[PDB]
Amino acid sequence: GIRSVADRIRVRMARLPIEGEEGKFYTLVSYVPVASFKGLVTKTVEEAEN
Amino acid sequence: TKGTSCRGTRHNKTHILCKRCGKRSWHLQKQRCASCGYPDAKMRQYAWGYKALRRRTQGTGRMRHLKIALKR
Amino acid sequence: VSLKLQKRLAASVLKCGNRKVWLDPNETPEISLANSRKAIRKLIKDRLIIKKPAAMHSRARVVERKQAKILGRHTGHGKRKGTKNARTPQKTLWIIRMRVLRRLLLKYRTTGKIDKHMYHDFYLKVKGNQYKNKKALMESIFKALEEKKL
Amino acid sequence: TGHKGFSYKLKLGKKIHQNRGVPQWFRMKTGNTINYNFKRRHWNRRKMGM
RNA sequence: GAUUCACGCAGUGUUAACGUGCAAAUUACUUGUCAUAUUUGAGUAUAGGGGCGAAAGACUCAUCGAACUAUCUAGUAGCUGG
RNA sequence: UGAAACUGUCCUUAGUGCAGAUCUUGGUGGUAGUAGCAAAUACUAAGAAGAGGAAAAAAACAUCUUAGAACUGAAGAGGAGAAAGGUUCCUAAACAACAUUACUUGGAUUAGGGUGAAUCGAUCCUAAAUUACAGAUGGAAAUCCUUAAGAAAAGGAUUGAAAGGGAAUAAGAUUAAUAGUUCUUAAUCAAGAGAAAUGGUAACAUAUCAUGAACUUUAAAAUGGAGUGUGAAAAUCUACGGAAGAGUUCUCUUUUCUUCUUAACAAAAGUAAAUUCCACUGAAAUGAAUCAAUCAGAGAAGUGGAAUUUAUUGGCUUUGUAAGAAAUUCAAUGAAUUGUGGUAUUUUUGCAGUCUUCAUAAAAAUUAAAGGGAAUCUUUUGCUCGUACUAAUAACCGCAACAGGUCUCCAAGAAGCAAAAUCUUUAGUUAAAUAGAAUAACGCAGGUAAGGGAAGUCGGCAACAUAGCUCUGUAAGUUAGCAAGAAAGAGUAGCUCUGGUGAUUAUCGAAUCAGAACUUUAAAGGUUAGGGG
RNA sequence: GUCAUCUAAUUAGUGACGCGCAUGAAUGGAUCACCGUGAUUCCCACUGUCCCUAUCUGCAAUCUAGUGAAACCACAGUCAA
RNA sequence: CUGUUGCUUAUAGACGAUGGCAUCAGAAAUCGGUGUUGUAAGCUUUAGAGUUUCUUAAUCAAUACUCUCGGGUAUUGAAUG
Repeated sequence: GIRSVADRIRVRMARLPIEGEEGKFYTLVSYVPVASFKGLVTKTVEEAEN
Repeated sequence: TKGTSCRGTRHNKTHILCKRCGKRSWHLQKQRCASCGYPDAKMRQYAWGYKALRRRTQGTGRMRHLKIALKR
Repeated sequence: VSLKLQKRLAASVLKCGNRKVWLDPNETPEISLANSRKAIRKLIKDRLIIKKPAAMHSRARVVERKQAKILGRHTGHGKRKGTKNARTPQKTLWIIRMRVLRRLLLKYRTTGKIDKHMYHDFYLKVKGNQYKNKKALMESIFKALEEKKL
Repeated sequence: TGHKGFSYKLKLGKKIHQNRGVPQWFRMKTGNTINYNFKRRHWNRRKMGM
């Protein structure tokens, strides 16, 4: 609801080129649910897979 | 409550359009017209109402059958 | 494009409210061309306009409370709010009581258990608030019939 | 009201007819000063007293 | 023509809010009342030295110790301003 | 600068000289980019259209769709009417002005479209009341009279109600908007046209039947309120047997949720409740009966009948209507099903008697019957007018999209005595005089507090405090009815059990009361809810 | 007013006395049970009324983007005598 | 040089102002310390009054035992890294 939000939230922000113009960039913040926030640090996610 | 509140119940007409003068002056309960003096045969005119005489009288209308008679 | 006309038209064909109508969020150009009830009817059959189901209202919580209260789980002193006469009307307890007591005296008279003079005397005793329950009256009738043969 | 007399409705209809403006071709006559109809009213702006 | 609660209604108090206001009399809580001397719609009747009033000179279209409107009327002013 | 009239001298004439009159009319400043645009819980994300979210966060972005979160809480911010409004209704284009920002939005601009009746109302009747010819009065305009004055009207003139009376229509579907009005199907009503009957003891009964004039009478239309009991339908709840679809499913859940329907008008398999009459017989040892009553030798109870009412025929189930409709699913227009109950609550609707009045709680149009005895199925038509829309925190009255005012109909779940406060479902809406940042003083609204406890103050003003239910107990005074919920004291939760209150011959069903162990944070108090003497 | 009483303290309240400026009998005299959003006094309980103020929340107020009035105004605006 | 600007900046603050740092800037988690509350969810103690149902296995059962000095929160105006 509007009165309560989670104490901690884990997000995944991904900088991507804009589909219209490739020279422009935009962010896409997504939700990554976790069982607990213990031991979770700032992890940089580079997939780099075929 | 004699001002704004008391105006809410005003939805009952006192005067409606009259048949001889066409004005909304026909009193429904009194069964007479305040302006042209209905069913009374003589038209309602008063000397104190001199402006009321120059608003509806001879010459203020089409004069359909008298314009020819005086021209003739 | 404002789809107000199609939302209102669909709600009348679907015989529901405007809150129960679902228009496809990706096929807006197809829906916006439906400018008549006949056009909406085809869109409904093509599953582009569906009727939302009503929100579920479960009675499981209420059923449990009635089941527990049948065993007298919550009907304590601290959960009673109305007066004694309000919860159980005192007048209707009396209406029921001699609808039961007088039904027994009519059955006994018709079965030959008691005669008219005995039945009449017990009728005024029943009306006089003498027997609290059916068992109390049956005991008196049985007890009084033994003095008949003595 | 929903219920009305026959004469009252015709005088109601004429009030609709007279709530119009000057046609464009009339405004293009030579020496024309009539551009607007100052006998105009709107239902929420002025009651016609009838 | 008992005691109370409710839909409603009123207007006891805060002499609260507002007081170039939501409003030319309203809002919030509190209080009183909430069917027979009750509440209420429409129709109809009563008109200005008149009407109506469980009576406050109260009400009679925001106008009342005598309504509104037009004429007498450019009423009169030993008084005030120019 | 301006682009067609004007000037000097002498006499004559005057609407002849303005800084004021709270002067009149018009225009414009400081105030001032200031006071303000703060009642009605609230919006967020993605996409679409659009010139109209850009950017060194310019922290906010109108409209529409989806998702999340919410509010009105069914005496609604729902669905419909009367008055009032009058085109505000629908669609499309378009946004100069208006809705205290903005607007692609609009109850705003432009242009078209939209209101279908033999059955709904007006039209018809009269109520309070109102108005005519003749007559009476008056100087006068005019007033009186409404059947009394009349050579007027078998009998008394006109108007007066879209809430009083009243011939007759329902279901489904359809429109961008009208629908008891259109389409399909199915009916109904009115005005036409083509010596004169039986049956039952009786109450009374017979697909029109089975003649019935003048005249007269009776009845209906047509009549207060309260409270109690009860029949029936609907809604809600629930038991049983399933069919179809949806939700949950790592922890379980034979689980939770939704649909399983039916009109007007008629028919008569089966079968109810209540009241009033009829035949037999004659009641006392008086009976019969209700929740209460109440009734009987001018005649009870019992048996057997008759009639009326019970939202159309005849009340309920059932039937034609009629499943072909509609609802829920499945498939790519075509297929599946649509039992039976309840000794529960509410609403509606009748019925039965009781109470109450120094109150007794309308009339006519229109219809039927009686007394009387004068006389000898088919088909046609059904005219005039209203019909759109709001009915209100935006269409009505208040100068307005004003927190004011304005008559009604339908009405779910929880909980509780309760149509109370609080939460939710169907329906509606998220906008309703603009937002963002910071979180100073003084404010408006809601609060808390150490020790003391009215010492404040004109004054316990404002706030605090008591508060539901059960048991015990209750003073002086008194018009003997009251005071009285006087005052005062005790109990209340959860879990597991036990017993009482019925119907039919072991099963079936209702919440209500009382009691006992055990446990805990020791229990009316989330909301609602008397301070006392 | 004088006497009791209420309080530590009574121009207040209650109860008495009465040649009462100027009470008094349907201009009604006396008497109150029940009732009263009527006026006055005293007790218990409770509390920010107060000793004596502290602190919390929402809305504004502050600043900003858009929008944007009004009363008032002879001219104006530092003091002492 | 100074000012704007950034750290949604503080020892400051209505707004300005004022104070600090600005590439060895800053911010962020996470980790340890330090605090607040009182023993989380799952399975076990026949904990356990009792009623069911086999028949002397189960089931349901307020509350209570072990795991548990547990779990959750902790700058937001806390303090290391």
